[PDB]
Amino acid sequence: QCVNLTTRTQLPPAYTNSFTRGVYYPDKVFRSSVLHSTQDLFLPFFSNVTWFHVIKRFDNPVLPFNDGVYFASIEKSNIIRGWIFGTTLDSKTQSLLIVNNATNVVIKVCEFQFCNDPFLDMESEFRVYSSANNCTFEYVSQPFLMDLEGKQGNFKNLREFVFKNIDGYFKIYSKHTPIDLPQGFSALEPLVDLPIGINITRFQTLLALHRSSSGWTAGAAAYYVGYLQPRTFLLKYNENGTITDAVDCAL
Amino acid sequence: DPLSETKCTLKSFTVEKGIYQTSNFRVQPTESIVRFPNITNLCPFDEVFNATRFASVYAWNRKRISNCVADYSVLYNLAPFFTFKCYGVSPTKLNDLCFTNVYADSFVIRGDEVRQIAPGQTGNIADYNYKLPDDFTGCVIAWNSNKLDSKVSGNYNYLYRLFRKSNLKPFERDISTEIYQAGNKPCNGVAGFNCYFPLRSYSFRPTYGVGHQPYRVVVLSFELLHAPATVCGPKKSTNLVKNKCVNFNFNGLKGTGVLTESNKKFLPFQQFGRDIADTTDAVRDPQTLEILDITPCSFGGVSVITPGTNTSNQVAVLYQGVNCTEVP
Amino acid sequence: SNKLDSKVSGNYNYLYRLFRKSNLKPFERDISTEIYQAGNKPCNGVAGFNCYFPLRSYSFRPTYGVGHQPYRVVVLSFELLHAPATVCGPKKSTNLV
Amino acid sequence: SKFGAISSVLNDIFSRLDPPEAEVQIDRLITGRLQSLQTYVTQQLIRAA
Repeated sequence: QCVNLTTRTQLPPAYTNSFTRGVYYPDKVFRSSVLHSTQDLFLPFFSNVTWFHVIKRFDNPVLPFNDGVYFASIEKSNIIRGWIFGTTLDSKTQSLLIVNNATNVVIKVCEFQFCNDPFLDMESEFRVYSSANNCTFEYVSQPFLMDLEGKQGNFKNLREFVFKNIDGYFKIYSKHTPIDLPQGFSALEPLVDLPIGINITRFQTLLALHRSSSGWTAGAAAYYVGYLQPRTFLLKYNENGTITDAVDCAL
Repeated sequence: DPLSETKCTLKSFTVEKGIYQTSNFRVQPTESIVRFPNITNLCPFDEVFNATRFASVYAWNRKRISNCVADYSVLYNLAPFFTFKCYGVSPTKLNDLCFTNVYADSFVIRGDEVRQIAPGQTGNIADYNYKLPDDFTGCVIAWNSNKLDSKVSGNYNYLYRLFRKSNLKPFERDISTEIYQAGNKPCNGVAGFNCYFPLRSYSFRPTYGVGHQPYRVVVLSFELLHAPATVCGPKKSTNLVKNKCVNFNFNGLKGTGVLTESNKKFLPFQQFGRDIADTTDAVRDPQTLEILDITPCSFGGVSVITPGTNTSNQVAVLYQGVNCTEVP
Repeated sequence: SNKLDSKVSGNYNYLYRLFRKSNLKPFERDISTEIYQAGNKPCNGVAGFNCYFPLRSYSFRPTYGVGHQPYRVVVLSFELLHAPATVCGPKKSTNLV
Repeated sequence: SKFGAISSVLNDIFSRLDPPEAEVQIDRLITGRLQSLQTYVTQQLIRAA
């Protein structure tokens, strides 16, 4: 709990290049076969995204949320179980917590005492957090079924999410497609919008533990985290009302 | 006469031989479509109003109302209520409004205490037990409890505080049993010299005078923040007309035009969408999932072909961009 | 008028209407004594179930604050260039040139 | 485009803002839309020449 495991060590800031990806539907309006111009928070094309991995090391450092988050994970068994957002990441204030039980995503904003590197066994909090109290907010997603067991073949789970807080409005853009690099271009879709209204300056991630303190072994997954900037893109809408292309006004 | 239309547009009583554009033919709207989304996911507002139990003046229990549909229409169109009075809004106007946060408490008061619950009220009750704040935007509703909250010879199961060491603020629940101390003689938790006993049991009985009788008071506290409104009240809608020129009144949309079957796909989180012109070309039904194509009502230009008024008054009307079938 | 039109126990001679079936148009007086009827229960000319008495009385008292202090309101409505003007301040006149 | 007005939709202006504020905003849109058409006629007369 309070002792760092073998997977925690100083590591170099590796990064990759995201070229096309990072475009999403800026609004809920419908448009087809038109050229639309909009300025919002987007991931610049041909940018530098910080690269992370999990397997003799585990990457879950405290990451500033200031400019937003573009999270893209390449996985089979859905290793990453959720996210942790908040300012101090302690019981002094309220923090957002996202836990995926592989049935219904549980989203709760509350006062949590967070450890340095939260883990999930079944879920066990702690290790994630020791105590919780004094909160009125709770939320749940729709019922579903997902398999957390190991899978074979290629990497069939690519989950690319955009996490942003706009005037207290926390929105989640979601996309899932089969596929150490992603390629291709597709526009993300809106999923969750919660008027939480908290200040999130930093964030972490959750891991799924498997075993036949250090007895639990980390899974095998890779991902990276980008940031958003207020840039103007031209979105290409097709006859079906989807984005097949995007052009960066200044690149 | 279309001949006179040529005179008014030209601002002359002599029209020379030629063709002149006068006005533009258009189809005016007939009916009006009013659509409102369903009231489904109604909210437990009966946990106070119809609740079997209740609380004292200072023990008042609050029920959180958020992310749900609160239907007061049955009550306001009926109103089996003792007295309903409040400031800034009429209670009958609370069922058409959407609010971010809503709170509904439950407590019973004596008949003489009806005036004690008002925004910014002061007295032996308002100040020492419960009262509405000066900025209170909600409304309070009394109800006659003589058939429920009462009891034979009185109700002694709940007590009220006569005195308090300090003035209590609005919207504050103090269950403290602390004894009031008027002088410098320590009370030692009990009444005595320079000490008063603030707690008193309710006399509520159906047979006593109007002065003291159980009256259930539910204070509805409404708060509208910058966040979207998670609690809306009920509203009635009308039917939907198609293939006819009519006015559009929707939840987030208003306009005029005709509705037709739309072949365009839409997202589950979108209601309506815009065309190249930033003008809505389609809308989704609020109650059911469907999309209809919005088209403007038929129209066309009107030109008059007439010879010189000094020659003949014969008139010929040209409808441009309109086939003879759509002229009527 | 808190010095004049108020009263220790209050002056209810002046009254006001809290209820009406719709919005009262401007420059229109409502003398209607009809009891406001919310539901289908006939009021029989008195307040009761689904029946409410619109007219009420002012709170005027000398002891309380502004809300209890009566004010005498006189609203002037001028007709300007709607007809020959026969009224205006003590303005002099001169001979034509 | 709004032509300086709070919004480019008239129904929103009239249905929300008060009459004295609505008339002002509606005038800004009408004023500009007349200028846009004014520039159009000017260009057509040039091309017509």
